Amino acid sequence: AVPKKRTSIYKKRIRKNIWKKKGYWAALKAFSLAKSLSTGNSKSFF
Amino acid sequence: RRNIGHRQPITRIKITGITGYEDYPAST
Amino acid sequence: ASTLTRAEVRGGGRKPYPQKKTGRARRGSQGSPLRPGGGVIFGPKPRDWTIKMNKKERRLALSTAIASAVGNSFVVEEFAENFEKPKTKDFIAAMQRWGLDPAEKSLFFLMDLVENVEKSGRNIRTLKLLTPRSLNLFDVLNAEKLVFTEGTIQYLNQRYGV
Amino acid sequence: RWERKDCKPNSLPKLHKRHVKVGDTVKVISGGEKGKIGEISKIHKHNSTVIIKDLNFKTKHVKSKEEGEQGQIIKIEAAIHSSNVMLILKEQEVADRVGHKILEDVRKVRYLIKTGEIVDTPDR
Amino acid sequence: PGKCDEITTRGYSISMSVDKARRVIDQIRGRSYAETLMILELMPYRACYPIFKLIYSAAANASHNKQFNKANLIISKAEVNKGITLKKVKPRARGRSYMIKRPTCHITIVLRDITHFDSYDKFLESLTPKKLIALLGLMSTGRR
Amino acid sequence: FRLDNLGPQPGSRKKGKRKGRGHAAGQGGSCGFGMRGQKSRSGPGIMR
Amino acid sequence: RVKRGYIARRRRKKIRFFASSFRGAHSRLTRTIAQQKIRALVSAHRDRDRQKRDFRRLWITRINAAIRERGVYYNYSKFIHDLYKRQLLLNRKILAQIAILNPNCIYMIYNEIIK
RNA sequence: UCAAACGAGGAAAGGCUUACGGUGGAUACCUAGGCACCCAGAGACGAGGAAGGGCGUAUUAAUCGACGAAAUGCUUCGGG
RNA sequence: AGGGUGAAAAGAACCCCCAUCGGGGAGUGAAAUAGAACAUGAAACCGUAAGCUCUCAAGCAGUGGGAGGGGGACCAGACCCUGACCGCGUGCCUGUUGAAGAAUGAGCCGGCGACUCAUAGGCAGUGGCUUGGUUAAGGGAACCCACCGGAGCCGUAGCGA
RNA sequence: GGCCAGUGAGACGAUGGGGGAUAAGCUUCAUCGUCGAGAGGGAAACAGCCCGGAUCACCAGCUAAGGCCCCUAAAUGACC
RNA sequence: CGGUAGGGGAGCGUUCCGUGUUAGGGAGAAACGCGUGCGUGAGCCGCGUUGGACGAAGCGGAAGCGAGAAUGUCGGCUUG
Repeated sequence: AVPKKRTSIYKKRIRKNIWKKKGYWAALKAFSLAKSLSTGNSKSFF
Repeated sequence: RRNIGHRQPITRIKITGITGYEDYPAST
Repeated sequence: ASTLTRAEVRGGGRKPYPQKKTGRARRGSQGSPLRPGGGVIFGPKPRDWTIKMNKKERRLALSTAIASAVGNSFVVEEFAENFEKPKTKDFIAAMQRWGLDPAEKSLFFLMDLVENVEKSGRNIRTLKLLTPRSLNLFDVLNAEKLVFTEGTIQYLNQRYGV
Repeated sequence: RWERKDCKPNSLPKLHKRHVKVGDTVKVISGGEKGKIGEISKIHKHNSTVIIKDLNFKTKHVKSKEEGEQGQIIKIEAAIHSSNVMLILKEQEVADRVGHKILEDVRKVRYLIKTGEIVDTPDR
Repeated sequence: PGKCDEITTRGYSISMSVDKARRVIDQIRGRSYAETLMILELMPYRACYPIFKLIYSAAANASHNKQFNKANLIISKAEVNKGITLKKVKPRARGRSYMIKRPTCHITIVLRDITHFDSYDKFLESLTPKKLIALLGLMSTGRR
Repeated sequence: FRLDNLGPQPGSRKKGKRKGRGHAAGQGGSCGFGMRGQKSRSGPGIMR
Repeated sequence: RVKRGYIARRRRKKIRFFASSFRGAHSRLTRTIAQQKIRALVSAHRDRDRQKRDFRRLWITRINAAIRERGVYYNYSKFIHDLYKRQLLLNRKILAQIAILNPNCIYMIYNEIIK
């Protein structure tokens, strides 16, 4: 359970950039919702 | 542990021309 | 120069944490010298020593310094002073006329220490008066330009003869 | 600012002895605003600094009111040090040092050491 | 310096973590003020709102300090750095105590108008270099 | 002789060797006392 | 008589500058910068002596592959048979260099080794 | 056009180098504060209430110093 | 445990974002990249931009050779950066007969951190006197010191309880 | 002789033996070689086996031990 | 002319002191960072759109004098 050693700058920038790329994937969805929130007949967002 | 260094005493030579070579030709 | 060793500081003379069952070194004092909170090793005690040097080696050191002082035009020579109204202008004027700059760090000494040259000489920085009561080697081995009087050249030959 | 507060022997601040009184005509000797005459206005004995009129220009910005109105820009003098000034008589225009003449009465007055007049002002 | 093109806006050490501010700041890089205006209206992050406040107070800055428009204005770099981290000695069981660090960011966002010349043709002219300093202000692949 | 140009003769004052300042100096590491024993430990050591 | 210094940082900054392009904590981290200076210099030793050895090996196999292009069974050993019997003192395996920079001239070398 | 051979060219996090930044307070220059000697001097004080404190005193916050219902000070004699 | 903006707070009038904190202009200043977390600011650490390059690859991460590519260049053959691939290479210290060791130690970076001082004996090297050598305490223009101060010490004769 | 250190846990290999079970990379001795304190080459790797003793440089040549099909330098060499 | 424990010889660096109110230095000292330079090396010398007031060399002396190790220690910052 206890880690034997530490990680490099290598593997850490890989994992942190996979985390922040996983943050990248959930804003073109927000760009699509922000673009559909604009002028148009949409039956949502009262 | 031993840090020593070595600067080899070299000499640069420029070449003028080659002569005195006109014996026993061996062309193929 | 002084420093406080391990036995002097007001740090703890206690065991801070026990000997085992803790992953940390065996540190038995908070005034330990390994810890920068106090306590040093092998620092300067205030030492008032006695470096003795031989008499006839030191007399020969003075005689060698004054002996190498003359010959290379570093010695001109005066003989008398009579300074009524001691006012440091005839002192620096006679200093100029003897061939000595006031800034070039000369040194010169006189018999009996008459008061009107101690009074007119102690303000210029580059020279200080001496006397056979107070003739050292370090002040005279500046050796730029240095003069004698006849009682100091015949007292000086009177002592350091042959 | 504890490095610059006043030193206090027995709770009272150590005040310096100086050579400039109020109502005197000082000249700036060297630093900055060199070579211009002036009266002095307010005195600061602990810094050995003196504010003098209409020469030292410190354009300062003041939030004026509490309603946020008119916010005035006030051009206020600062403290030049007391060793950077001399005294001036208006008869001989020359910056001179000081001296304490003891005249025929008991009082002891200031004196320009090169000219022959007295800095000291009477009761008015 | 790019000859008077960009607008640099710094930020206080705001009371949040640097890494989540770096995913929300690595989203909005390269996109202009309208797209970041509509995305940061609707991004589901708590780190979204001071970033949107600094973009809004950065392009309003770019329209009041300079005199630009909020449509021809792309985000240039938008770098987020570390700040001061507080230390919180929080106790935990079996007589232990853990340092819980309260992290702060340091946001510096640079904005970029297009103040262009848009020259007619490409063809090089190796004459009058004191005009070649001014005609070329921001291009690519600089030879010699 | 000036204060400048004075210098002792060679051999008159050797340098005191410092111990534990590097193995190239000569007495680094264990400072010239082997590995262990009473000769390496600090204290009065052995009665002569 | 306190003696705080800076000489460990120049001592250490020189070794820091030598350890460039070491891929990670061998190029940044001081307590490995030292042993990569050390191991890099002994790598320079053994790879220098074995670059003498290794280029010897490379010229041997290169002129062997040049001589074996005749087809008839003439090995590299027979080229030295009739390279020292016909008295050619020490061409120093630089005929493995002009064997590719001057292949007609090495054909003149070998075709005069035959005669 | 088809069949066969090769896998270039731009391709991602990242790796190295370089440049510019942020946390950080080593190095350099100080000091506002200490340490140790030498030469003198003093080791005094206190029931005439001590060393040390508590509370309080200024026109008006807190803290320190000074002071004690005569309180951010008083009388006399000198210096200024 | 926490010192150092400037020379002088001259500590930012006014405009914009705005609930503040903060930020940008403008103004002060020689310096505002000296802005109150404020003097030089290094390493570990976190980043961003530019050049080369990694997704059939086994490696104490190097080193020797160097494909391809990039940069300025002037002794344009040189220099620096990247690294297709090949050979070779069992972290450092401690301490053992023997440690890459799966023996110990260290997360990392920067500082602090260890044969030192007093007085004696012995030996070596450099001196000063050999009309044997040398003073201690103490006196001294505050200290050091010139010059005294021959008390003592060492060598001059050994053998024996 | 003067001054002045360490070391006093050894290991394997050949020979001469004792203990053992002529078992142990076992234990104790006697002469020697290596390692310890010895790099390089051969031994696939591998302290003690063979050659061999590293001041340093060369993109020099000849060899010892050992090898000459390929990985990996040199003979798919010749004759019994 | 390999070398551990160890012994000897010769040197570099640091801060302070004598020369020293040294040469030099707001026409940029120390620092910090840099090298197509020189050394056997510890290191020197030179260059810096950073920094802002000190301080070399030579000839000498004295050390709280040199860091990668102590489950060292004190701050800073990582890993998970």
